[PDB]
Amino acid sequence: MGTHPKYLEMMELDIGDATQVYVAFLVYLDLMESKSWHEVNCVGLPELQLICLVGTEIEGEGLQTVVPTPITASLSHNRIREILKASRKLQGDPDLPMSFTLAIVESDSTIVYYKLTDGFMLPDPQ
Amino acid sequence: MLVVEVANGRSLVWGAEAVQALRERLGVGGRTVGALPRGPRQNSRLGLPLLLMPEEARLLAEIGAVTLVSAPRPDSRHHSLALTSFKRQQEESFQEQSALAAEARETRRQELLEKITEGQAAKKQKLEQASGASPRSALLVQLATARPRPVKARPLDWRVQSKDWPHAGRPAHELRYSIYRDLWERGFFLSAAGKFGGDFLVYPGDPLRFHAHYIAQCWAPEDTIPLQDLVAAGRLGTSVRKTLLLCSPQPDGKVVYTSLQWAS
Amino acid sequence: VYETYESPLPIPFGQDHGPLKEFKIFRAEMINNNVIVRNAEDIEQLYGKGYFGKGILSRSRPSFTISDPKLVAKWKDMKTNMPIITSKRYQHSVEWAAELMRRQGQDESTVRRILKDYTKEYVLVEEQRNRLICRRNPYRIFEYLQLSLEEAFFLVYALGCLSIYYEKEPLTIVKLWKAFTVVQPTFRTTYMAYHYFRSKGWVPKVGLKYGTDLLLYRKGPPFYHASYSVIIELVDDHFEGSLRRPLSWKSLAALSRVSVNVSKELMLCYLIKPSTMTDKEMESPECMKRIKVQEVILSRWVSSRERSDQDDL
Amino acid sequence: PTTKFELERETELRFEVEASQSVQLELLTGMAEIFGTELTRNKKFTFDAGAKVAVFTWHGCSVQLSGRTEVAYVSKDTPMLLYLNTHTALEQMRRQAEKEEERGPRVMVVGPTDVGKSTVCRLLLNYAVRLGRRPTYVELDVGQGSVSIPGTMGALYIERPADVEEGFSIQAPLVYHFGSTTPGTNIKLYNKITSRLADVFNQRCEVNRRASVSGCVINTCGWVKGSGYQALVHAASAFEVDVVVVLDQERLYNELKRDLPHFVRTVLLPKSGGVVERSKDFRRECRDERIREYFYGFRGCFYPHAFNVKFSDVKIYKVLVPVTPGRDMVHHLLSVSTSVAGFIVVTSVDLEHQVFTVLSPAPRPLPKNFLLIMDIRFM
Amino acid sequence: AAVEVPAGRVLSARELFAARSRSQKLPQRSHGPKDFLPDGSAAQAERLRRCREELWQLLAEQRVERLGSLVAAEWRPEEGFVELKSPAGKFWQTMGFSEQGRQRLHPEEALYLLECGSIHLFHQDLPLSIQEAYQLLLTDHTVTFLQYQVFSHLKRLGYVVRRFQPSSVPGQASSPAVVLQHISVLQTTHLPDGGARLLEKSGGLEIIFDVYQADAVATFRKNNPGKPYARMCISGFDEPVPDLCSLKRLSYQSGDVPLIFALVDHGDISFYSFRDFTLPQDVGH
RNA sequence: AUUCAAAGGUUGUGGGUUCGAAUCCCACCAGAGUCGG
RNA sequence: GGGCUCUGUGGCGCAAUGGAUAGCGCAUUGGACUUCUAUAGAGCA
Ligand SMILES: [Mg+2]
Ligand SMILES: [Mg+2]
Ligand SMILES: [Mg+2]
Ligand SMILES: [Mg+2]
Ligand SMILES: [Mg+2]
Ligand SMILES: [Mg+2]
Repeated sequence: MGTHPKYLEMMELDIGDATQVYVAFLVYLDLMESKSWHEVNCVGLPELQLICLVGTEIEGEGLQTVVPTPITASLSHNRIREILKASRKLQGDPDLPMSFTLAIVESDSTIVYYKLTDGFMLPDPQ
Repeated sequence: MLVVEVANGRSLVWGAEAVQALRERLGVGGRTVGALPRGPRQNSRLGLPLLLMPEEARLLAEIGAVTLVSAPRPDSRHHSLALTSFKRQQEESFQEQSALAAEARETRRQELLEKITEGQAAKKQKLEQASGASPRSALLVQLATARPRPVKARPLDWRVQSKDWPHAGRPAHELRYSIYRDLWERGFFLSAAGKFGGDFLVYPGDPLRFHAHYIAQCWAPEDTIPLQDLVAAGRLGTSVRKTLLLCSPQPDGKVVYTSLQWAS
Repeated sequence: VYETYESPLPIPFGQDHGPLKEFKIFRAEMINNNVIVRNAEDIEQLYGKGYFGKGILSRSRPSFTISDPKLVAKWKDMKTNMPIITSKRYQHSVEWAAELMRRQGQDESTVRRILKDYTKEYVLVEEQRNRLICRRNPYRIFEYLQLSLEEAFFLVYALGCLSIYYEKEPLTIVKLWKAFTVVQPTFRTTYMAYHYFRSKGWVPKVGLKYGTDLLLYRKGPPFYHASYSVIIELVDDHFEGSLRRPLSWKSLAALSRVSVNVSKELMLCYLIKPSTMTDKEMESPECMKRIKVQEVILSRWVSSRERSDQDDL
Repeated sequence: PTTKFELERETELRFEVEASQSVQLELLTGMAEIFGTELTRNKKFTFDAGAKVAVFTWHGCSVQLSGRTEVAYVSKDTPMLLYLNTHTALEQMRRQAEKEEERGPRVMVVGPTDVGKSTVCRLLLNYAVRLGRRPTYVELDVGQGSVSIPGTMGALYIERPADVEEGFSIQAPLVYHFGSTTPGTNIKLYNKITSRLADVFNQRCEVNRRASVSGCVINTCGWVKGSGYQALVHAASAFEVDVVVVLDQERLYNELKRDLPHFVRTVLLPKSGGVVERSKDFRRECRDERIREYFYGFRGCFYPHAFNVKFSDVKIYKVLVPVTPGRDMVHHLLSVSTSVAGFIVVTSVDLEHQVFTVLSPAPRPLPKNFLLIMDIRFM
Repeated sequence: AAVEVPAGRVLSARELFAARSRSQKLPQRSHGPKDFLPDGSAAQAERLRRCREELWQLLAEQRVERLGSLVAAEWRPEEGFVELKSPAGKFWQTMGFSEQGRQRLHPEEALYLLECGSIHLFHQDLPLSIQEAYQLLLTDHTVTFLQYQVFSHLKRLGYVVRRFQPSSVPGQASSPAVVLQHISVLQTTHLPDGGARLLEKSGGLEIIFDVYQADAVATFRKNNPGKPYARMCISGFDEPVPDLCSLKRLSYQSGDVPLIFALVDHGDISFYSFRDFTLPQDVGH
């Protein structure tokens, strides 16, 4: 599958990692086939060296941002804020509060999805 | 104005009006750690004293609502008048309980006197029919919760490290005080979260009637957060219906917040 | 690559023992720090036996049908085989097939005609009425079993049934040790715990969803559910040593709470290594033969429930 | 009682012996065949209880019978020529084996209980050695094994046709261990046994082109349900399968040409009328009788040794763990492993002496301390 | 300067009698299910009002006892104990020690008995309140505040808490040969295996109490108590978790009695228990 | 992520004072400590 | 073995009283969880 168009297009983006690109490919495969998203693309942020997927869960709703991270890495709240600002710069619309989705991927391609927002979110009143 | 007693670096409140003022005016709730005078064989409800965190006591000293003193020590020159006063008070409070005791006893007798007379007459008439057929430990004393004599204490300085305030300068205290003060200014109620794997619990109102909404974790803006820790904390927050907050004070004075929630 | 009576040889490919029944060495390829097997025999043998690895698309096993589950009841009235796909998914495969078409130099007006002849090893698309017609294969999507690092090493080192290829040249458990240690800087402790556990008959799987290091199944995911949730640590035989992740009393309280909610036990594992050991003696796998293991179980003593440990019906 | 039978051409004389009886027959006039062996002029030969004699005649004959017979009569219901047809067809294979530097055909007589496995095996072996051939005989039916005691696997080098009553003379007869009456108790044994003896005669036929050309004859179990057919295909594709002949249950034909390679010629046949019912008691006492004709010999010509064997002399492995000596070892068997040298039977136990007394076909010492004990008992 | 702290509420006779005729049932903490969203007009407000006016009544309650149910005690700070001036009561079956002909109590037992209301503490011919007792008895020389918190928490459930005197004591090789778990080249240790040479680091955590269950209260022999139910280390919640060397040291000190860790988090008690474990090789199917 | 309700009795045994005893008095069992032998 | 002191209340730890209605907690059994994880299981502002 290594010749998949998206794998080589991810290679194209001059990021500088083998971990990040394969993990991004894994999350793309998890989204576009299992979870049935529509029109998922891959943008590179060289300010942070981050290969980040920008997609649409179902056609008609706004864009979402997904940063595929492995478990070996670790973040600081300053880098979290950096990625919040990057995401807002990326999808563009300054109305809704900044937010992205962190996809922690294991070694055997096991993915966990968490959502980071900027501010106070209530537990489950939606 | 209120006064909190700081001994060895821990802050206690011993009055019942100071706790009411604290909670009903300043949004500070504390934690009752004592025993109950009526429930002393149970761990469900506890009474005075009320224990304050160091951050709550520092915030209350700064906004000017309390006065942190150092716990006084007996003067030893005010002892003889103390002794004679205690002796007089004990004697008079003892010999004045006898009067209302006697009155209350006559009252508890005249209320059911008819029953006494009926039973006595039944007793002695059955005795007749058979004849034809044959102080201390009662004196009450009070065990005070808070010292009953006015003393003089010396005000404590919380912006200088000392013996009974070892907190000034420590980094964890500065961090947690930054976040506590920011959250408290926003109108929230706050408590400690050890059993929930966090630093604070954040309520939209008095915790007597509301469930908490957030578990807050104080972080330095450059410390690295281990991912596994984030996953465990998000799972625990999902299990108890609480968002996971991430708080960090920025050099420019303002604190930044970030919510974490499980998605799919 | 030995610790077994069958083929205790590091990387001889010239198999010769004599008195044996039938051993068939498995195959795997290392693509950018991930071991994958691309053969159906290999996949089915590794997963029906011991439950090794995870399917790269599905959740539990490599059983991702590229068919659609909702429309299985659509036309089960007919007699056909597995492939039945809605139109737009094959249209998207045609999108990233015209990707390949333009990337190989063929212009658009000939690409359209060539694939129109290919829209006349192959598939069956579906479509008032909705019918179906046979199509040609848009894109290869064959399954791959993705093996963890510790898993693949336990397979090559401790059993010998697996051979890893890195640019078509097989590896050895000297440089395999080196490579796995240099890509995942904490491969040694995790493989030592994995080896210790799977040698007692248990089945170790990754515990990412709970925040721990491993989960132990009695006989496998489909038969039983996990009982223990393990965290791994390394120390010296004078108990000197750094930590993988430092444990507060908030990490342990949270881990214990979320393990009680899911009916599991929080085991802390320690690996004690001698002080006379050197960072080049521990650069060989056989250092394993001189390191000790110690488990502890962390629990939550409830004050009010243990004041009479005689009362039970 | 003297009875005269006239067996004209293409006819089967069906007769078998009553219990504890004696039967005496002699080819007075003409020629006759016994399961493939042409009986000699006027030879008075004897028949014992339970023995089956379905003698077909090539040229017809005049036969004398003095004695009692359970069943004894003439029958024109005879498929035996179809027998020959198979042979005659495979007779091609015979010389065609050494035509193009190929090796001979090997043939299966497959089918359930009551089919005549050993009958076709009889005739095929005898006719093989009749046309100058020298066939390999592999018998696997551990229920009524005759290559050895039942509960073992065996192989025969057929030097000349079998005699009238007793049969092919055992000279270096291949024996290997199974231990139990039925392969339903352990299949792995039958598996590696099949492979073992198959490659064994691989080596023998490549170093003795004799049987390579002359092909081989096999006897397999009469199992048709469970792993019987799976082991049947295992054996066939291991035994260089050339031709397989099904015995009068065409269910075997269907699944047999459904699970063999295309190269395999599957030929079905209805069994002869001479296949008689033999229930539990039959093979019961015929198994104990095979033990008897191992250890005491036909007509009592074997005189075995009855005395002690040391526990400090021998170690046994039980099919994998050696069994601690316990009094469960009485009247079991013991196999001397080299292949196998021979077999012995236990009679009594000595605890504080630590020796158990055995009966032996050869004297002391036993050529190996390698022994494998039985699962079935005989005393 | 010097601020003058006001102090104390003195119950009058008429209120001492009223506090004698007190009930026993605790008020309910929340009156039904707590809420989730503070947006409201008058139900939430009145519910909070009632839930508060009940709290300010509970905390404004003083202890009132009889002068005969009260043992008279004295606080010797130089020798460092409490001396009873009268024969003790039912607490003397599990608490105290008799030396030189007199009955004596450790400072934490004395403070807990003052809180329950069984004794009457004096110091220099003057009785001590609970604030003064908290300040005098809870130094670093006698007993700390967290240790007293754990002590009283346990003692209010029924346990026997004594001081710990150190002088107290399958896979795809489709080979039909399975024994082959010989792969085990990783030896298992235990917790007390090598704790007698680790005690050289006699610093850090320490055992503080022995704990006997509540079934042992009716037939407790202070002179010959037996083997305890647990031993207790008392730490704080913000403190470092104990290492493996400290765990081995404490598990060798304790013996074969289990060892529990009590953590106090700004007034909230929690108990954990490390225990050495031996995974059962048995998994045979 | 907690919150509410119900059920549960030889007041060691016997006697006495009393209109009325878990309550006050005596005796007798069972237990703990101390003095000591 | 003798003297002196103290104790005995619901399965367990305990209240109560001039002497005038034997109830609190833990454990147990049931409900609601605006609860969660999934017929369960777990519930520590
Ligand atoms: Mg609760
Ligand atoms: Mg009485
Ligand atoms: Mg009582
Ligand atoms: Mg009772
Ligand atoms: Mg009781
Ligand atoms: Mg009453």
